[PDB]
Amino acid sequence: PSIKLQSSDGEIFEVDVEIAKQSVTIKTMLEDLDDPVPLPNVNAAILKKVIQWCTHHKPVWDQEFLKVDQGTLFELILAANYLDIKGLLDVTCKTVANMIKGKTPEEIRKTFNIKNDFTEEEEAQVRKENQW
Amino acid sequence: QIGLDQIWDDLRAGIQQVYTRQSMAKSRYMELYTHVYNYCTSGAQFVGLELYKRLKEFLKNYLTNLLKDGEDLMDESVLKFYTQQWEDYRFSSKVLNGICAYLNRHWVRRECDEGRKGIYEIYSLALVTWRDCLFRPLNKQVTNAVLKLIEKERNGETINTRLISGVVQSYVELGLTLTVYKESFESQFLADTERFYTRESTEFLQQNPVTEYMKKAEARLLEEQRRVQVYLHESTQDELARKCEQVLIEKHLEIFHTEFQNLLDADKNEDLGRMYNLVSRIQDGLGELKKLLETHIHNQGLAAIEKCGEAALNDPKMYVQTVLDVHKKYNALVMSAFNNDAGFVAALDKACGRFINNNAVTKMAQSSSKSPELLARYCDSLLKKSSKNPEEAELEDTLNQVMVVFKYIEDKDVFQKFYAKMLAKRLVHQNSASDDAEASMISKLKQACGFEYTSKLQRMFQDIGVSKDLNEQFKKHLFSIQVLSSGSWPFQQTFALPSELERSYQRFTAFYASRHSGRKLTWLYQLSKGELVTNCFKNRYTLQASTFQMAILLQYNTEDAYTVQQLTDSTQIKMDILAQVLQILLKSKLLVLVELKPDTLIKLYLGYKNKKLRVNINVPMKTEQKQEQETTHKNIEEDRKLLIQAAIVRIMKMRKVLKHQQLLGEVLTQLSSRFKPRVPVIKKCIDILIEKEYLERVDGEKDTYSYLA
Amino acid sequence: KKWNAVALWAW
Amino acid sequence: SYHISNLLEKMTSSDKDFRFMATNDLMTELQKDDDSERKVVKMILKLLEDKNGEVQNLAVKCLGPLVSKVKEYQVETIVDTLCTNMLSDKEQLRDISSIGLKTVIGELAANVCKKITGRLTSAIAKQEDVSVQLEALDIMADMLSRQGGLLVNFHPSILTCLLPQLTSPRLAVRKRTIIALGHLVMSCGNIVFVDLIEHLLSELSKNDSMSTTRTYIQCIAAISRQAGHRIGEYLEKIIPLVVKFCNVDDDELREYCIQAFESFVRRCPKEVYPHVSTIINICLKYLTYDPYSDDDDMSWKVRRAAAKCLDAVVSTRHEMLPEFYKTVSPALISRFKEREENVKADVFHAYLSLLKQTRTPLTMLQSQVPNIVKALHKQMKEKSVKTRQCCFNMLTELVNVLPGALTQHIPVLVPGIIFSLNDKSSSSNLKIDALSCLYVILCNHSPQVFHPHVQALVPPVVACVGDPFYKITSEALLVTQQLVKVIRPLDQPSSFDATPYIKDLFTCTIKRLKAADIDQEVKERAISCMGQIICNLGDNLGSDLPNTLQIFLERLKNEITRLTTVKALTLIAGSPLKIDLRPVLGEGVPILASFLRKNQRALKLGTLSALDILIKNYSDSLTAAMIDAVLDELPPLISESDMHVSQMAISFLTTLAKVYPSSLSKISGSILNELIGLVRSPLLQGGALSAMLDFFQALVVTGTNNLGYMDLLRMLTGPVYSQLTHKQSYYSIAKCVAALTRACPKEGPAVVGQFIQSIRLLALLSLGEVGHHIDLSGQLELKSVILEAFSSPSEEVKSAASYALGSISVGNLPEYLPFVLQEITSQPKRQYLLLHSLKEIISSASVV
Amino acid sequence: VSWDSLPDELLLGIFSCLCLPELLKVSGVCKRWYRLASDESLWQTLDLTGKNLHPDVTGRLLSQGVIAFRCPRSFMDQPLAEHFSPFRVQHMDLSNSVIEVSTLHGILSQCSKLQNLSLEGLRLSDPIVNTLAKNSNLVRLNLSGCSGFSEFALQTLLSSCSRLDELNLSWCFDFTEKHVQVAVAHVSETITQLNLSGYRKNLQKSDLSTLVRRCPNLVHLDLSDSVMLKNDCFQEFFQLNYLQHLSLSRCYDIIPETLLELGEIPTLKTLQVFGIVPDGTLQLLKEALPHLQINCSHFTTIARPTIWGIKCRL
Repeated sequence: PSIKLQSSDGEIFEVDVEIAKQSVTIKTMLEDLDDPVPLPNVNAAILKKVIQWCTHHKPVWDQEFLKVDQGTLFELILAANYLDIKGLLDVTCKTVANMIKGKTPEEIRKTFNIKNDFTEEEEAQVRKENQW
Repeated sequence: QIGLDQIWDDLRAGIQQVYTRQSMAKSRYMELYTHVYNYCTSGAQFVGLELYKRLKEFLKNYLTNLLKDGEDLMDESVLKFYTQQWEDYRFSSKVLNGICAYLNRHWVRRECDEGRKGIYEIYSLALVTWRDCLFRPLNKQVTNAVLKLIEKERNGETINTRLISGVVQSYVELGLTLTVYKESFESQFLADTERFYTRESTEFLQQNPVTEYMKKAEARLLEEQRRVQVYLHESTQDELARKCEQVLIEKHLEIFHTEFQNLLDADKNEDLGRMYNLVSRIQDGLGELKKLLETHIHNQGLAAIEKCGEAALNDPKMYVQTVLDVHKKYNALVMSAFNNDAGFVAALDKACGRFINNNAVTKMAQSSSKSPELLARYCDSLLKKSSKNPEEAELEDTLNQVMVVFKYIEDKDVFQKFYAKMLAKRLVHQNSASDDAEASMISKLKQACGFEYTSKLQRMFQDIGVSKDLNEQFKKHLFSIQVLSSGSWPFQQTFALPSELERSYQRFTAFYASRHSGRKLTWLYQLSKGELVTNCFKNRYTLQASTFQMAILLQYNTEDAYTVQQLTDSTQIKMDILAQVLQILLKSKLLVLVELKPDTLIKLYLGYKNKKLRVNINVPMKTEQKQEQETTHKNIEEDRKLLIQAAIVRIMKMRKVLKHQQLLGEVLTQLSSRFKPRVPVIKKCIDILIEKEYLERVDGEKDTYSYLA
Repeated sequence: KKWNAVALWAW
Repeated sequence: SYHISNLLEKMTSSDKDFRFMATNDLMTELQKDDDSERKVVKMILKLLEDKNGEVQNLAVKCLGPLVSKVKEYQVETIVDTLCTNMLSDKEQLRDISSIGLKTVIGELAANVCKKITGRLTSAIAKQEDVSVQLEALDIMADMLSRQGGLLVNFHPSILTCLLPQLTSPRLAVRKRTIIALGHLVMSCGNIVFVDLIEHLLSELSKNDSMSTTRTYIQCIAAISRQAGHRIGEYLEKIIPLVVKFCNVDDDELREYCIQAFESFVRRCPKEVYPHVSTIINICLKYLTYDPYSDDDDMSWKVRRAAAKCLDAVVSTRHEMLPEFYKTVSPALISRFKEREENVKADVFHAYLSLLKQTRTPLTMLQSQVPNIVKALHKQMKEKSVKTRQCCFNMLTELVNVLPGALTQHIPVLVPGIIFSLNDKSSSSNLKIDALSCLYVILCNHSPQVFHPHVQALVPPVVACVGDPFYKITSEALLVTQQLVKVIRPLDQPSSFDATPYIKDLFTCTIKRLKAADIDQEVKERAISCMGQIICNLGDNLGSDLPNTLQIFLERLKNEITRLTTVKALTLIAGSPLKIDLRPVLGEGVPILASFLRKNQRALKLGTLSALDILIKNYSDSLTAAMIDAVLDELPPLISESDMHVSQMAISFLTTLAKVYPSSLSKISGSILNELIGLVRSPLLQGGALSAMLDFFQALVVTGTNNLGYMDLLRMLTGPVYSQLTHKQSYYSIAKCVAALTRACPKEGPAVVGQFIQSIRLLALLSLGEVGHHIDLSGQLELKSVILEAFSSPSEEVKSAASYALGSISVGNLPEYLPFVLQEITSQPKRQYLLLHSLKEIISSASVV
Repeated sequence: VSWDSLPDELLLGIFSCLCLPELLKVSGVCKRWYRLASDESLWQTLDLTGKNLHPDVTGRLLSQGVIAFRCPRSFMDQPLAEHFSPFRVQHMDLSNSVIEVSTLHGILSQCSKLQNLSLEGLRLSDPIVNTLAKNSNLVRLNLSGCSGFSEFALQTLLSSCSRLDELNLSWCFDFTEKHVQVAVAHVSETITQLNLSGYRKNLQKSDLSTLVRRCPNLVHLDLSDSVMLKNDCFQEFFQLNYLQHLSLSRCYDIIPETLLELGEIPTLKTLQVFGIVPDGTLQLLKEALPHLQINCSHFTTIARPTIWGIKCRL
């Protein structure tokens, strides 16, 4: 009952038979099918963080784990997409939604790396329909 | 990030590896998955539209190319080709569906909600592509080949059952449910089954006897159930069973009826049970069997009774035993073959009643009351001594069987009266085979009759017991006596008491006067018997005779010849009784003188020779029974009239005004436990009641009676 | 010798 | 809500008619209303006491369905008031209450029985009124019979109530007390049974008034007959009393003691052991007692009881059987003339039990046969069917146990069978028994004895075949077949002329054969009988043989009839008298070949045997169109799943090779592949290998194309040189090659080439098999080969070398035994191989 | 880093847990998220009770494909000048809300597959009923307090609507004898709950008998404020076999002692007869009929928005 997971950087980790089953990708791949399986997209130790989270969930601990920078959060979201883990994707989405909840519409343009792409008439019209 | 063209060349090669099943690399799976993921991530405006068309084209080409290989194959060839190709396609399709799970998670889900019905999941896409490409051209060949294989298996050969199971599974899964399975396989299956079983049944019945066809049919049905259990879908059970039952039994019921009659003529229990099991599965098909059974039992009973003829009229044992045997055989047949079915027991009961209450014996006697009388006489014959002590176990069974027969007799009053008379005669003369038999019969009569009759019988028993106790007590105070009550005994009461018993008579009269006051003893002499000691014979003779015979043999001591004109005055006996007893004496070979006149001379045969000293000259009188039968029948008729009149008054005293039909029905159901009255008797009783000012007819509304005080 | 008679009692 | 009130109010109208009508009407409604049934229950119970008789009848009847269609406490109340009424001072009330309570119990649960039992105890104990005692005892017996295990604490009370009632002047009370005690004993406990047995013993030990002794001994019989076990503990004390009481001149006491003896024998195998002789002596002594008819005889019950006890003794005790034949048997034989017809059957049954136990005693039984025959001869003339049936059963069993029994009594026993066969008043069962006895008599005696009686045996049996009842015809045909065997045997010389009877037998059997609608049993029996008729006496038959054979063909096509016809064809084909089956053979063997693929083992074996004899005896009329058709379906049968069918197929191939060689070219395809696979199977042993060797030997002699010795060697030694995980395959291959060599006059170069050489293991095995019965002296290299193979690391190779050396020594003893002895005595290193070779030589040696 | 390259799928996941002012504010950061600001996934259910608005914004919001929108007690007193394609709403309730008759008629003219509706207190016209006759899949409907309808329009709607399960056509202050008769005659035979209270001088025994003999699957009934009830009405009600709920409030035409006849119904569970039964007699009535409950449901439950089991999120 030994399964191996290989990241892009090439380092080999250890995953139990009941640890990787949280991700449905590995679940179905083992369901219908001694070697390292290379995952092209996941990089560095984000795989180790995913393993840590899936072992923890084998609230407050969510914020405790996710008290990280934007890049780590984005990498975790993409990892959740790759492995198709429902809980991790949901918790990352909720964390981002709280990160935008109670924020000024002017601030997001500066803080979430999006240059404003709109016309003055377009902005006036958008403000007009949003009167509700 | 990544365009479609950059990965499609590698993706085609990767998907080709999934098909043509081989060892699948543990890493090539993720290598193929990553290309799909990178392509799919580059109002919703999703991205995965273009890959679906290419996948559809690839599957189209693969299916057409593989179909080109096996377009012209034969039975085993098409079965194998289809089975392995189907397994490989299913496995590879599931793997491919796993590879492209991102599309299934997002793009097809989005297109399903919008309303586009042409988009499926990739596994369902593979199945629908198979159905559209390969299933259509080969379905007829595969179905016909499977049908031929099944037909071969039905004629006793051995086939590869795993081949059909794969085809059935493929048909069931291709209903994207049982739409395809019903319209592509079941129709042909059930169409060919009917023809095969029709020809098989006709050929089998043309040569083999009809009895073995039942075993053949039951084996066929069990085999069909097993086949559906082993290599067919479970949903076909009821349809196949119904079709087989139809084609095997419903057409041949017409000859099944004649077969049933023939197997009734000659006993065959297991075959009848098999027929009952077969025809039971047809709804409302058992009625003809019941009617034929009832008619057969009726005719058998009449034929068996008519065989005996004149002998059965005066031989109770034969008459009862014929009926008992006819009932017993068919009752065992009903218990065993037909598993205690209510309809069959009802038919047996109706037939038994019909041939018990009307047969050849009854026509000989011109009345329907001979059967209860013969049953009562048979009970009396059983319960007497009869030169051998019966075994307790055997007697109880006969009594139970008699009670069973008694249930089907409509005229129970005749049986009750005759049994009461015979029990009285048995108890007075003290000749009972066993007391346990009397007790058991009394208990059965308690269970299955009224309460007044039981009360009278119990009073008879109590009187005999107290008389025995009184005799035992009075023996010490000093021949036996039987003191009985007045109204509880059926005996209906001129005798010169001999001086030999005058002292005993006076002593017993004084004893009864001293013990009890105000009670007068009426002495019955024609039911009293004893013994004699004689002197002027060859030697010491001991004889058994009636008290009238006691007096008429003790009247002459030294004289021999007497003239019956003086003998009548001497003995104080009427004409007919004296003549009958004198004829009995002459018939005893113990006197010398058949027409009797008052001047006729009758002497004594001196030196009479007898083979045995123990002689019983008190033979039963032949004419007495024939004279008594008419009297008791007339008494029964009078009692019937009185009961009918009382019932009519009772029913009219609760309902003030009533019609004719309701009155007759109520009277019949009220008297149903004693006898079945005749309508003319009821009409005559009503007419008499109207005359005697008890009930009147209302003016108008004819055929209506009203109660009048 | 021996005798067995039967009689009824009534008022 | 108003009619009920009206009826209840009207039920006390001071008029009998109103009360009767109200009760009848209310029963009419309560045949398909709450908190008011306390009125209807009370009124029914009150009307139980009504002055009018008819109202009382309705009241007692109404309790039947009322208990079913009422609430719960109402049933308890009615049961309680009936039980209380049963002890009242009114006779009519007690009678009506007892009847009603019986009716309530009959149509009915745990509480009601316990409620009843307490009062019913005092009801039974009351001796003032004798009538109610009978119903009380019957009710208590019914309560004990069903759900008697629920009562576990009323047992002392019921026993103390029941015990005194074995004395009442009415015998019915005694009988029902006995029945109740018997039911109680089935589940009573230790103390209850102990007390009951002690009371019974203490009353029988010092008992006067012998009228009570009868019921006491009946009770001690019933306790044994119902309880069974748990009575032998006191049996050492009970037996002296019962044996002591048997001498009294009481007819009734004599029966019950013997019945107790029988119960003790059947239910106490160990405790009755010392007194079996005493029981036997008493039974033998009393078996003979027999010193408008109002006699009331009872002297036959004692005889019946004695016979039943003798039967019980015989059927149970076996270690001392010769005593029975010494003493018991002559008395039973002498008592075959007993007048009463219900004890004759009993003594006959005793003798049948003796015969069934007889299975040295055999000579003792032999010594008494003439008396048996003399006694039975007069009994066969009786007018009673039962006596004759039992006599026939006795004869059948006597012949079965002792084969050569009735060798001399044929001309005094056959007339009885003839008389029974044609009797106006004879029943069907008697005729069936007579025919079965005739069959068993004919089977187990030499045919010589029955020769003079054929003129008197044939007509009755021939007439009996025509009886409309089918069960009679079955046995008639079964007898006719053996009669045909008797009238003209084949395995023994004979001189009896048999011409006048063939026409009658043929005519009576052909009508039953050409029926197609009679019962299946009759059809099968007719087929077998006609097969035997043609097999034995078919030469004298005229022009009807072709038609009979055509019918035989027509009977090969049904599915429930063909197996019997296959066996009949096998029997008729292989007979000393060679008759013409050729017209059948034209269209027969295709069908027999077709039967091969029908997954039925019996049909396969039968058709293979039929084909074997048909080929062997009718070779001159075979065509190539049928033999290849037969050969087609052989390959599916040759498989390792079922060895027997494969062996039969090999036997058929061997017969074909020995008979008709030109068709052997058709096997060189898949058949040889199947055979090669079968040889390689790890299961071959027994005679199947011998059959395969015989087939190879017969095939190589024929010398057809592609089947020469070199060719057969090529097929046999193919997979060996190709690159077989079981050693037995190499043994079988070597044996086949050796057998083929043995058949061939010359195989010297092949033997030498094999001697030149896992392969070397096969070479050694081939050398050993070739030397198994043939001397290989002219080689001068076997010793060198054995020496070379001696130095082997493996143990299997060493065993193969030892076996080869032993087989070579067996082949040439003078030229090898000194060599083996010298090798054994020269090199101490090689000792196990010499021992194995010596053991093989000893085991495989010939006569000299 | 850069968020502009992030896939469009994850934006729905981010936006799922997001309140109404929150997305209404974030939609202005860029057109890229403006495209997904209005996606059918987010607007699964909408609830804007008490929030006053204009018909144009309501139409713009409803056009996106709202499944269940409930806007009661809202202010909609302004003309509508926008045109939109037919909508796909499946659960609408606007009971007691203040809206314009012309605006309501225009808004309902685009709804065709509305599985449920509620118009308690709304004022409509003949065109409104004609447009509502198009919705042939209306399982539930309400007509309490509707004003402006006509007898011909009511009969046409009753003929068009046959699959309706429960309805409440009570408290109609503009009903006429012809309209009531047409509603009774053209009623569907599968109606489970029927409320026709308020017709004191317009309800006839013949209409009740026709309704009883037409629809035999009535589960709950309401006949409050009816002064035309007698033993014939009781017999007609007893002719039904599923009388699980009946109402005869203010039935002065039925004697209090006659209420015992309602206990013969085997399927009876509750009955509101408030107004006729005198005080104190409740105990005697309960003693006579202890297998049911009287005056246990103060409020009706026919076509009650509180939508209809759908839980709102936005």
